[PDB]
Amino acid sequence: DAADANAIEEVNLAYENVKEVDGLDVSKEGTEAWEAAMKRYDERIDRVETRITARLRDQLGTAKNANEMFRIFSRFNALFVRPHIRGAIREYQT
Amino acid sequence: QMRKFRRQHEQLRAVIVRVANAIEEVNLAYENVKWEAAMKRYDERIDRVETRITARLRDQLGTAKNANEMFRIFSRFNALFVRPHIRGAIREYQTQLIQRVKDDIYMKRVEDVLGKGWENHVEGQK
Amino acid sequence: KLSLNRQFFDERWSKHRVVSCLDWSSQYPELLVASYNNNEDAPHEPDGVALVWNMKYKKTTPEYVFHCQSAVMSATFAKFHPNLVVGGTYSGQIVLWDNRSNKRTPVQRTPLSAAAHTHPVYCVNVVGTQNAHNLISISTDGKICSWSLDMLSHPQDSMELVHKQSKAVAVTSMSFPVGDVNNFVVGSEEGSVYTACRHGSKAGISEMFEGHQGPITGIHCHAAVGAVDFSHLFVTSSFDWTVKLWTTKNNKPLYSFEDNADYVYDVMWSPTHPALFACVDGMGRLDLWNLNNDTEVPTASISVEGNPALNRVRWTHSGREIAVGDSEGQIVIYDVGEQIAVPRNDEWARFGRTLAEI
Repeated sequence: DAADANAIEEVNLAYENVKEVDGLDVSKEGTEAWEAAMKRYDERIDRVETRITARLRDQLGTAKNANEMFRIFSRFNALFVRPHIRGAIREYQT
Repeated sequence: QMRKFRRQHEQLRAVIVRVANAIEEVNLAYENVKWEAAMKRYDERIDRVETRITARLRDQLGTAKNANEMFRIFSRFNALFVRPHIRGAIREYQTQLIQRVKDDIYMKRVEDVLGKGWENHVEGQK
Repeated sequence: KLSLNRQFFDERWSKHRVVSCLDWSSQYPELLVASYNNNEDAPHEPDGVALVWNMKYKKTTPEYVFHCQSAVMSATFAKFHPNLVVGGTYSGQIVLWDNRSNKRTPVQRTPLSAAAHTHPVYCVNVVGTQNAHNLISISTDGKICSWSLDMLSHPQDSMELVHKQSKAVAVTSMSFPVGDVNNFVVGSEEGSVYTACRHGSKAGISEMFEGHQGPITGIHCHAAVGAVDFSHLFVTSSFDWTVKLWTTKNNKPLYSFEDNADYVYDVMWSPTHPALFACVDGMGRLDLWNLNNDTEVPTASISVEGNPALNRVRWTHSGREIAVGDSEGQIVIYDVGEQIAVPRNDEWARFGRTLAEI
């Protein structure tokens, strides 16, 4: 899936962008640069989570039987530990 | 481990010529081994040669009817007594032929189906 | 689609007797030998029965009937002797039936000495070429004995199967790779699957395969032969409610198929289709799994009438028809649909790709 590589490279780009700012800078300039970089990374990751909920919907988009859907649940089980991801999937859980 | 490998393989290489793709592939195995992976692949290639040799030993009984011709084919095949994989294909007719010569009783006729150095074998000791 | 073709069942013989094993002849494919156990109710009847049924005619009765003193647990046409039918016994004693001879009693019978088998013999099979071939038999005590079909009084070779130095392997099933006459795989009551060598410096057990948590019921190596060499694979079916696909390379299961709700008693690779196999359950369900079409659900499923426990399954040599043997002793044959049985030409590469996905 193109979405998988897109999510991976998006996360890497976000981490690099935060990594550019001099973290050990402590003055006002460092504080504001840090706040801006963290805000940018937060919005980017929130977008990564939406790109992932797209696959969460493609779960039902593909799986027809209970076993395939459960195996998709088990393969991506760690990804469901995230807070935004867990609430997206509620109808399949019941 | 190296000494055991050389003890087996020098014997095999020296004596198999006694009994062309067969010699090319054993030489190929010796080329590869010159550690666990190389050893396992060497055993795989050699045991594949042994199974092909076992098919030839099956063709032995396939061809002949009387004892004398099977004895001639046994005499042609000396390289394989040392190898304890051919010993199964060799043991199967060994009873058939040792009991035949026992009923007939000839020293040459007994040696040829038990190989050189028959003094070690349990059935030959009697 | 699976369609009922023929029920085979005799009032006198197969009633109150489970089918212990089935087998199809190689040269006369219409024939089908089926062994049976002792009838509990009637002591006067022989314990062991073996009926050779024929699909060509419409006669309900068996083409040949044989019986012997002890319950038959394996039965097999001598693969290079069409006039013969070998079978094991609970008493641990190979019995050979000659169809040309008019005796339903065995013409030859192996000893019950220490050298020969003494425990039940659930696996018997002829292996080799027409120029030379041996009857390999494996008891539930791990003893495997080479036997010549001509003479059965003396064992050609006798050896025991063991792992971890001294621990007996209670062989419950045994299969061979196609074209291989030295390597074989034996399932054990312990739940482990053992790759063993008949002749060699390490003659005996060669490798242990773990993963089945119940006794192994049925092992079968791959039968279909094509462009790509899939000889290493084999399917086990065990009491832990699973079929498991293995390769001789890998020490762990290649995959686990568990869409069941009971034990699985016998599994067999299809003999023409590479990715198709069939497993028979205790709920009376015969399930054809085509791993190329879909992998998490059976490709086809059919239930016998009355829901009897299905002890055995055997494809025909053509692969179009599959016989399943139930506890009642009725041998019901099914016709496998065209879209399932005959493979697409790319089925071999397709199954290679599915293996790559695993």
